[PDB]
Amino acid sequence: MHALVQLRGEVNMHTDIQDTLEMLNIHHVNHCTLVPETDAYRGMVAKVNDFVAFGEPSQETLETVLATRAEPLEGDADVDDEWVAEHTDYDDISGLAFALLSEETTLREQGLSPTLRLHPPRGGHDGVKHPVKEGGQLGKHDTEGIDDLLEAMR
Amino acid sequence: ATGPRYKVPMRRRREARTDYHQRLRLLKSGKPRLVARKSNKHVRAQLVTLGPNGDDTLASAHSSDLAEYGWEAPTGNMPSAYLTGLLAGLRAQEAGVEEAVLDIGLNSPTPGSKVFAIQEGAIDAGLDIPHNDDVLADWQRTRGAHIAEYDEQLEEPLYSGDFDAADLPEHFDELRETLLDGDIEL
Amino acid sequence: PSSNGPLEGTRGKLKNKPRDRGTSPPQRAVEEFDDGEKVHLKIDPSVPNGRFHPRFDGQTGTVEGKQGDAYKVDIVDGGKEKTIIVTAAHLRRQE
Amino acid sequence: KPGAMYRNSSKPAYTRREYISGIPGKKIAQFDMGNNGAGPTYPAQVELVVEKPVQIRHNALEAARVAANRYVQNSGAAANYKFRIRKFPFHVIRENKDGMRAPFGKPVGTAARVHGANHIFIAWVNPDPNVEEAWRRAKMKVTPTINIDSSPAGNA
Amino acid sequence: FHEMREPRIEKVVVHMGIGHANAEDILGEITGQMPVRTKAKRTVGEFDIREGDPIGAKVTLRDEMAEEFLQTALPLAELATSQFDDTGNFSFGLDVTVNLVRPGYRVAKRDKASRSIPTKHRLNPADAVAFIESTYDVEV
RNA sequence: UUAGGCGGCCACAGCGGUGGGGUUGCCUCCCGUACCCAUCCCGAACACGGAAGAUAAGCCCACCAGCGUUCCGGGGAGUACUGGAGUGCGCGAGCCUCUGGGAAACCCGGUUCGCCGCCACC
RNA sequence: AGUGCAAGAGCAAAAGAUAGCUUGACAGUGUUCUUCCCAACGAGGAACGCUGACGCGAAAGCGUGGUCUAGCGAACCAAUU
RNA sequence: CCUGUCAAACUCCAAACUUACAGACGCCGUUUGACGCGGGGAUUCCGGUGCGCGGGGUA
Ligand SMILES: [Cl-]
Ligand SMILES: [Cl-]
Ligand SMILES: [Mg+2]
Ligand SMILES: [Mg+2]
Ligand SMILES: [Mg+2]
Ligand SMILES: [Mg+2]
Ligand SMILES: [Mg+2]
Ligand SMILES: [Mg+2]
Ligand SMILES: [Mg+2]
Ligand SMILES: [Mg+2]
Ligand SMILES: [Mg+2]
Ligand code: NA
Ligand code: NA
Ligand code: NA
Ligand code: NA
Ligand code: NA
Ligand code: NA
Repeated sequence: MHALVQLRGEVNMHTDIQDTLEMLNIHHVNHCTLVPETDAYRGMVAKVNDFVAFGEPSQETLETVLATRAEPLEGDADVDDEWVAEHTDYDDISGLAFALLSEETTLREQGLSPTLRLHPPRGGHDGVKHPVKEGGQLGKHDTEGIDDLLEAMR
Repeated sequence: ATGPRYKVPMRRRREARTDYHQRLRLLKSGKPRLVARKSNKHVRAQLVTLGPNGDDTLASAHSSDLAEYGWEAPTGNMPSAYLTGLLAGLRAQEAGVEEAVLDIGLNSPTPGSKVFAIQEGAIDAGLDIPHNDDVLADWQRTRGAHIAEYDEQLEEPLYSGDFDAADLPEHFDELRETLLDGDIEL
Repeated sequence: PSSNGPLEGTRGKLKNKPRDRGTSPPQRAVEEFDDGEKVHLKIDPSVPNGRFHPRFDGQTGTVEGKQGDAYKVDIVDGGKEKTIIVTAAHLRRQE
Repeated sequence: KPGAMYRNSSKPAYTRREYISGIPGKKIAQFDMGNNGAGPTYPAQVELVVEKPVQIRHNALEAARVAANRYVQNSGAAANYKFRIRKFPFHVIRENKDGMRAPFGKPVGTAARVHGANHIFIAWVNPDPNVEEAWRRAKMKVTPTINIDSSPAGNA
Repeated sequence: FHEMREPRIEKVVVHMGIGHANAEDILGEITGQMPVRTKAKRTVGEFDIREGDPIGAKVTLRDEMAEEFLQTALPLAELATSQFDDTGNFSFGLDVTVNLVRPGYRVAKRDKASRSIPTKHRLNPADAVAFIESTYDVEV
């Protein structure tokens, strides 16, 4: 399970690429989704590779973000442990996070919006003109790599 | 053989055994084929159907297993052919086969030929086959009359020991007669 | 194109590789299909008749009745529904 | 006319003589020079390596070749060495000599397409590299920058 | 092994390659059976432009008709060697050709399952000279 | 399948070459032209009638890789080329990096001297 | 190689050659594709059927002209069945 | 035998890629009726630029 974060806008990006991000529930810059590592999902993120940031986040990080940026399928309601417990199969955020990571369920299955609309990265990100291996913020990241980004946009 | 571009004919064309252009016209009818084949000493008659991995033979008759019914004469002649035809025709019927077309392979459509004899026999057995009566032998030759008369010009037995000296087109009737009722494997 | 006949630019798709050259096996020209089957359309360079317009080589349609020995296969050209008159010789079972 | 007009490999390959007529004959005199009776049985083997893919008109091939071999007469008219220009001008070139109307030009020449890093010239010498000099003069008359490379020769 | 390996005469073709005939008659008597026309191919300067056109005849003799003929033909010939085929044949003379081969030749002449004869089972020039020479005459 | 008939795939089956096999049975060569039939001339062939002889052909069986073919290892080669991205480089031609794909020739070593189906059959 | 003619393509117990026989280059009416990719548009073209009448072949079958893709033409008026 | 080179109208080979159909996941539609069908009204048929691939042209 990888965390997907659109870092580049729609203007000028191929339509078949945009449609893919839209198929992955991301319709704005900085919006983030959690995607299982399957052949079918793998092909999709590869096509989206140049306009996004992805990787496998740590239990903790996912937890911080879930708590800070998760939302109900509809409404303002904060998704805190109580919410998770009184609305999901799990007892608390950590419970959910673990399940997500182990790809046992998904944000929809648990009545949650498939998108974690994050905040602009605090301190700024490494650039949308180069990939990670180059000092950029594009492409696959380290678990420690993705964690910093996700955390900075907490 | 020569190079990558060389064209090797189909195996059954190399072996000079199957005429594929005729085969295709044959398969067009969508009916079973009445395979009429010969050998220096024998005559075979098969009813073939089309199959996923090749042809399927649903009924056959060989001039050799003819004696099995009381044949005591040679097996590479006209009377032999007819009978083998009738025998396979009958086994065919038993197999639920009702119609077929005459495949005479690489043989020639010569009038009164054994292949047409085989065709006449299969027909009489009850099989429905598209044919042409006046391309067939005149019954007597089918019986083996041409050979009995040939032995009339005797001086020396036409048959080395075998059976009879003056041969028997009658032995032919006795057998056809036999085949037209009861008996095993029919 | 410089011309607009049906064989325009069909040099490749209507030619056999040197080794598949010459009359084709009769097994496949007699194959029987049932209404509803999915069949791949490909012209046999070696088989003259029963052909369909070269543009449809590659299509995978649905057998829906026949006309004579030839089959009537429904396809969809871009967004248009069409019916193609083709013989077994130029059809293959999908899967 | 200037090399500027034909030195790039931007056009389609045009070489089918069965569809092209009136192609000018090549100005390249020979491809094999020196002792062509003998086979490459020499200690040293230097080569002239083009450093960028380019088109070289038979014009420049001949001037480059002549300037090199004509110089290799620092060894003598029947000296002990063998020189080879391995490329041949296959690429037919036109010129549009009406303005841009019906502009497909008319064959005016031929050039050889050389890819960066191929060797256009190969000489064979005994420890007597006057050839290295025959090439400083050769790449002097061909568009690209070039690399004078020595192969069998650890006799430095 | 032998018996089925020993040579034999298969057809003797006697043909008169004229250039436009009355000659059939003599071929008829010299052999004993009707001659066959010899059409020609290609249009040529020897006022021989006609494609289908009688320009000679031939006669293929088999069995006795062939021996009974060679029993006078051969005597009228001297030659031998070099003038022999690589398959053990030879032509001398009005032409008279003699095709020689061993017992299982039909295998290559029939319709069904036909097959080319193996080089080993072929007849060599030498094995040919022997056979004929051993039948009323001398080689070279 | 101790030798057969009809096939499917249509060279992995082609080309060439070696050894073995028929005492009654099968295929052949083979023997033979009164008949059906036959050669623009020939029972060569085609067709018909038949066993005195043979295992030399064919055919069946076992095997050989020199040529051709099929597939595989290792090398060539993650090379050539390429879908996506770049305020990376270069006067430019063009190149480079990240991401997803990925060859051909050729060399060396294996593989391949057909596989399979139906019927009939000491 | 040949297959009438461009070019590309098809074809070997043939689609080529030879022989013989025959007029299916037949009347009628359609289905489909093409013309016009997608996507509407006429004449024309092709493939594939059926009804009828025929040719050849033992027969399956083949023949809706020539192996395939060029060789074509509206209304009005005339002449013709 | 050896040795030196090529192809838009060459091919013993052969991608990336484009593409028909089917299944899966995704996304979407069944009060926002998708897919599709019928009808009304148009505008439009001077385009341009970057990037990739081009063809012509010294440019
Ligand atoms: Cl037979
Ligand atoms: Cl069509
Ligand atoms: Mg909401
Ligand atoms: Mg700030
Ligand atoms: Mg920045
Ligand atoms: Mg092309
Ligand atoms: Mg033997
Ligand atoms: Mg036609
Ligand atoms: Mg008018
Ligand atoms: Mg008129
Ligand atoms: Mg394309
Ligand atoms: Na074929
Ligand atoms: Na002008
Ligand atoms: Na220079
Ligand atoms: Na004549
Ligand atoms: Na043998
Ligand atoms: Na029309």
